Amino acid sequence: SAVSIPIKNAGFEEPSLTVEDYYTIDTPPGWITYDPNGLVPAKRTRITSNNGVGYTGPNSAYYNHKAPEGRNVAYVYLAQEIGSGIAGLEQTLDAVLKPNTKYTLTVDIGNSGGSFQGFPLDGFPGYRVELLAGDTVLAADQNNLYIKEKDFKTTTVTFIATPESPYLGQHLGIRLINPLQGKFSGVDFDNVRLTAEPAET
Amino acid sequence: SAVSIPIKNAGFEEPSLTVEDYYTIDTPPGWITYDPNGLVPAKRTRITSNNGVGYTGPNSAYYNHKAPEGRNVAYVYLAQEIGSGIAGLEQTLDAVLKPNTKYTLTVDIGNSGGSFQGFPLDGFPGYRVELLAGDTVLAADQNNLYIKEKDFKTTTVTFIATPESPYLGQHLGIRLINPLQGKFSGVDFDNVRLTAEPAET
Ligand SMILES: CCCCCCCCO[C@@H]1O[C@H](CO)[C@@H](O)[C@H](O)[C@H]1O
Ligand SMILES: [Ca+2]
Ligand SMILES: [Ca+2]
Ligand SMILES: [Ca+2]
Ligand SMILES: [Ca+2]
Repeated sequence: SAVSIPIKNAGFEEPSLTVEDYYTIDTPPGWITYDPNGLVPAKRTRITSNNGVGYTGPNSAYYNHKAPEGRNVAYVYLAQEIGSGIAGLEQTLDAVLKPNTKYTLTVDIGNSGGSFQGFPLDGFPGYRVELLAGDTVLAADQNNLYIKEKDFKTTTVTFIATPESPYLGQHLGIRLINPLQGKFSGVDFDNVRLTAEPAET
Repeated sequence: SAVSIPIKNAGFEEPSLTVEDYYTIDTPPGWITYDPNGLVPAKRTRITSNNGVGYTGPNSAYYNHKAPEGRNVAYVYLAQEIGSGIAGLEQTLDAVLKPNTKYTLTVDIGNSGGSFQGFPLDGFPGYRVELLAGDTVLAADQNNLYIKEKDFKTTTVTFIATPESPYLGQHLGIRLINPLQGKFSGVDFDNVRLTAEPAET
């Protein structure tokens, strides 16, 4: 039986937002900004490279339906040209890597779309989801899922750790990445879940 | 209406090998060595990092069954310590990325087991399969599949190119990668397949 591994602010429901105050431009609570190529400036604005939380309700400009989970989704927007680097959000968990364990990391990916006040969100930068142990990427999915404009779709990253793994006992981690492989170059995430179950191995 | 895209030496059937002349330490013909971190030496021996083709019959030392396809499989072996880098095999194809098209890249990943003169092949470095256009990785799977010792399993990488794609007209490519995340640090590949079919959106 698959056991849920606790994640901080896993559905980006913090902070609480309203139809009136419907976004932040700050790293979601419980998450760290991942910016290996320095695309996110020290001084952010809503038009600079940024990440944050967006109230995604039933009358969202950007989606046909409300948030897959709760009220809010996370977003990662990059202003730089295609191919300039990758950036996103990451979180180190308290849980550690166990042998003969199958890990299932599920995340909803959002392709924000439509036109709002005459501006198009048509196009998509792609996505990458990574499961880590320590600072090793154990498993990853980059763009295997196609997401239509104004839709959210669920991707799944799986990994089995064997008794011979070099990473046993190292802290699990998660990264949610915008790889900047298209414009418009915003991608959203919601409802991060991670389970562990016994595996034959 | 799924169209097969030609790949050179896609099953690593070249060169032809015999029971007694059963491996190479040279790059499989039609493929190129992918060595971004310089792990493969200019002059290779059996104990250096290397790659090549191996005959894999129905009574192999390393596998429960014969090669997934034909007589041969490719291998990528890295001698350096876990975490030193990645290497493998890559091929640029004649075909180019086209819009409104779903690409499906299928390849068999092998976890060689058994032993070589009391050198156990127990353990596995992981794998990563990448679909490219030009120099960009469009889509990738790293370690989503678990492969038991002495088995092969099929993985797939899927990508849809939209009309907004920045990579249309660029040549497709394939990379089969040993990410050196474990020892024994050899991983095998066979039966590389790429199809293209109309997609909506
Ligand atoms: C003129 C272009 C400036 C950048 C556009 C606004 C960037 C804000 O970011 C957008 O916000 C939404 C949540 O608020 C998310 O759903 C979108 O994916 C995200 O990219
Ligand atoms: Ca949510
Ligand atoms: Ca979009
Ligand atoms: Ca073969
Ligand atoms: Ca092995």
